[PDB]
Amino acid sequence: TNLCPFDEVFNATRFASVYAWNRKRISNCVADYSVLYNFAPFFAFKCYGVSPTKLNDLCFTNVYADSFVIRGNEVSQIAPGQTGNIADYNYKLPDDFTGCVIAWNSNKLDSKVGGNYNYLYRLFRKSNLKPFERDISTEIYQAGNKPCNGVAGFNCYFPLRSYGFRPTYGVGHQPYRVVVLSFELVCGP
Amino acid sequence: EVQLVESGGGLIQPGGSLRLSCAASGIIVSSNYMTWVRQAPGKGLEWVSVIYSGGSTFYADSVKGRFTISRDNSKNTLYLQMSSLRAEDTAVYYCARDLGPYGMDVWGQGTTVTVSSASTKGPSVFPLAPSSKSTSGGTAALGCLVKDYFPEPVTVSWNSGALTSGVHTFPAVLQSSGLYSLSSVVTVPSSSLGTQTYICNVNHKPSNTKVDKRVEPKS
Amino acid sequence: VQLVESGGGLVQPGGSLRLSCAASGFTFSSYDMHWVRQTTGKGLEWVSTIGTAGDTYYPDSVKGRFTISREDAKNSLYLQMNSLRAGDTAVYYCARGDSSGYYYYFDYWGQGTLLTVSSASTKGPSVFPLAPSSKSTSGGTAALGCLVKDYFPEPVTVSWNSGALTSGVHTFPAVLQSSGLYSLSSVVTVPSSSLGTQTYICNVNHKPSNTKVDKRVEPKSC
Amino acid sequence: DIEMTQSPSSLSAAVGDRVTITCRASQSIGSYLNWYQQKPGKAPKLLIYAASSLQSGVPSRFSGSGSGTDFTLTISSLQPEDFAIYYCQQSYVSPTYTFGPGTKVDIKRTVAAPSVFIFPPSDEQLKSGTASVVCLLNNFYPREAKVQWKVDNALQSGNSQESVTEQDSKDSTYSLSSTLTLSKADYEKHKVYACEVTHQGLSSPVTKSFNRGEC
Amino acid sequence: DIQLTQSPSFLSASVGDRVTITCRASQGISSDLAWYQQKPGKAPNLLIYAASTLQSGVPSRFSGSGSGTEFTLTISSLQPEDFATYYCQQLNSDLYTFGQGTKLEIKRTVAAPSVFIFPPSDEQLKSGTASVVCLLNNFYPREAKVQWKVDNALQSGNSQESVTEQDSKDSTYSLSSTLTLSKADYEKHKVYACEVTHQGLSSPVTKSFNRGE
Repeated sequence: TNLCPFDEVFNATRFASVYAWNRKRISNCVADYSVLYNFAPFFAFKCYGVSPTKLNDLCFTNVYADSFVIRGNEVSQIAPGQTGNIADYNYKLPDDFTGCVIAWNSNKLDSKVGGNYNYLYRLFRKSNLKPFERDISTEIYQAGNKPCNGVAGFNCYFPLRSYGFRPTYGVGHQPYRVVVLSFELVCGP
Repeated sequence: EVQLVESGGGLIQPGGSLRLSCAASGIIVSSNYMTWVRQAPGKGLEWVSVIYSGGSTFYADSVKGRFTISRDNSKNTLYLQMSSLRAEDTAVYYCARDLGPYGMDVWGQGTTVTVSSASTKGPSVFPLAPSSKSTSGGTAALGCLVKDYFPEPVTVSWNSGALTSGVHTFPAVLQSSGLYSLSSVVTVPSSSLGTQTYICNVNHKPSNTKVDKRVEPKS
Repeated sequence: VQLVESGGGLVQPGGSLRLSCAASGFTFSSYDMHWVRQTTGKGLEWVSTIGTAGDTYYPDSVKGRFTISREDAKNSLYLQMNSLRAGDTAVYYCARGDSSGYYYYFDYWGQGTLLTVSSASTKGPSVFPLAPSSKSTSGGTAALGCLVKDYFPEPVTVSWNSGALTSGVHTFPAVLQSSGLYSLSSVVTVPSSSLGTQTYICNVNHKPSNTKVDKRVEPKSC
Repeated sequence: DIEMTQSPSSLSAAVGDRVTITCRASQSIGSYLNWYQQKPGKAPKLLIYAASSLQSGVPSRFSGSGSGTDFTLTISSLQPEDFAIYYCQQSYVSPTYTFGPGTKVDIKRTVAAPSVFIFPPSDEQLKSGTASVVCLLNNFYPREAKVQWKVDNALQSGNSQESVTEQDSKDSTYSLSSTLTLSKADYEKHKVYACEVTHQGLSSPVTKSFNRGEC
Repeated sequence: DIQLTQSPSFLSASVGDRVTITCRASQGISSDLAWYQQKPGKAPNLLIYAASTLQSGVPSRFSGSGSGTEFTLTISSLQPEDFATYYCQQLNSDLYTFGQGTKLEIKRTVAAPSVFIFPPSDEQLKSGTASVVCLLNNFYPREAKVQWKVDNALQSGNSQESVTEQDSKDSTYSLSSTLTLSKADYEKHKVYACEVTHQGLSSPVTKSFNRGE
């Protein structure tokens, strides 16, 4: 009954930014997770609520795949019960998560001499994000008691900042691609 | 105007508690990153705590489990609560607004927090009189030594402010007994030693002590 | 269900050793295998895991250094250590995993093998007689013993009067010293009137260095 | 890594009583917790899985309860084979499974006192360039006791090691030994040595001291 | 945990020179470093952010550059209002680490110190203590050592030092040292010497006094 494109959600030509993470629905296939096992230069591979070795002997109604790109030292924030900039204002995982998180380095593909300014993350926001929520707004952020009136200046800042990836950076500041698999009550081989 | 004003400093024994307040004008504490940092006497800067505009709080390792950071939107104020204090925590504290990669741009005035075994008392003043061994090239140096006082500050002047030339007041030093000491010196031409007036004034506000002591050569 | 371990031993730092685990009583290829180690000061810790589909998983303090493999034909599990450090001494168990619904658990464990790594030198123990005295005598009874120091490796068996006496003979577990050597002691209580009358000889033995020491312990009049 | 804790560290209960041991997690792990039992010198055995389900082939007197960040293991009727060490294990975060420190379940008797003895280094050892002073504590219960070493009435640390035997099966008492190792020159540089013992079975701490040349 | 190091902990220069200060990291920071300035007795001020951008209001004579593990801050034309301490700061994922601190001072020609000695006063002697105090006046630079010799024998403890800051007019320093004892220790010695070693002196200069005078 066909095999869902686990390859295309793992070797896409370009990934999305963390504040605009890309969601793909996977259903009605014979999920052969051998692709995950065969390629293991994985910086992080952690499954919550299910064992990694049992993925082929269990089924769900549908599977969700979320793809984005972050920096290395923020990879630890993609986990339930974790707090931080990315966890609060960019991407939040519920405390009762039942999926897997995969993250691997992409220095060759995403870094560039002089900086890559196509990857953006949200810096200023007023409240924590609800689990599985995305905010793609670009409205000016008010930091004082005077209305911004849609201009940039003191106490009025643009909410997004670019990572600016370049090869001469440290290990922790290099780009890492992250794919999150969410399962809820697709079958294995 | 945009400004930050701090308050809540004083003397606390090693083990008490304190609550420092930072009131802002022109900056909403509920929509910015707020930070508390501190500086020990002649020891550089150090970060203490940070609070986001979502409720998330982060603390330094050396101060974990002892301090708490809170925010009051009604009064628009940032509070730092200190418990289980130690003698190494005496310093000047600052509250600032952080913008992440754009740095901390606005800073407060800074409040002093001093912790010790207390024992507040006044100073002991001694005269340092010129002599033959203190004469060199027509100029002789005299002064007043201040010992065993607590706490800072203290004001030492000469001749009710009539002398402003050649006066050196050195920074205070901690003693093994937890008390302060310093000295104030002045150089005067030798030929005027037997005629000029030498009266040094020491004022300690916390003890409300005022001393006017005459210094004369020893024979 | 039977699991048996083999390969435990002593290796100098920087070595490389293979431990094998054999299984019987169940189908080997339909279950996942795990390797778990236990130390005396840090409790239980998981060090390796292998599944049905040829996938190998390791923690941070093990990545690269250790390897795991399984042969279904012989029902064998192999784990190979390279670049061993002195902090890896522990008792190792091979366990079988299982799942009920979504919950995972290790349902059967093996006997476990001991692994000690250090700069080893098979060396003979030193025995010292701890004699009794009036300060060591209380209520008509005095305590006397033999102390064993600076031996490697385990064990050092101690017996009193060639095994003819067991009344109150207390032995203590050995302790590791900062010099890489061990130490223990044996004590026994004797009647006050028996001080200097009954013959007491502690027969200390040592297997790897084949050292037998028969020292007499006698009280002091002071 | 999820940090797992247990309480109390040591517990002593008589045969027939009900016993409870608590395990706490640093995060909400739901019902993903297992309880293991280990006897001395034996392989661990699985008691409880899924934090409430009892493994087939385990006596029904064991039970488990709790959820979230607090869980509890309960034994309705203690029996001699229940003298063991119990561990709590989390199965939420994979593959890095984490265990707990463990708790030891002992047996209870009447309070008994630590017979204290001291032993100065032998001259034969002194001829070898090392000196070892021995402090012996015999037949004490419970295990919680303090041993302190003093040289010329001065506190000492970093040069003493303690070894304690397991509980006996006849009198159900323990035994402890403390060894203080020093050099011959350091041994001859002082006059007074003392070993202080504090135990809940003693009204006052007992300090036994000796001087060089006395015996 | 990553630490930052300022290489020139102390540094002196004249008005109109060019000065460069370096801050070095351990592993990697990217282009997120902040350069702050602090005058004594006042709150710090922000000069540079993102290692290259100037905060609004900062004079254009400040310029920063760097990426990775080493960063530099350069002042091209010094002014009298630019003598203070400077710090480098970085975030690194919910932490905040500052540098040790680089101090900038004014340079002056070498001036020999003037040495004075003061014995314990009679009032102090009858109060239960006795302090002998040595004074160094109008020297440069700061490096100078003072040794206490009681009865022509070097004494080690019970000594403290206090030094003033740059003078506003002459840009000179001054130092005070105190040795504190009781009646018996002070009286059990006769010769007291304050040996002074400094660059401005061709040979060390020492002054002394006896108890019988």
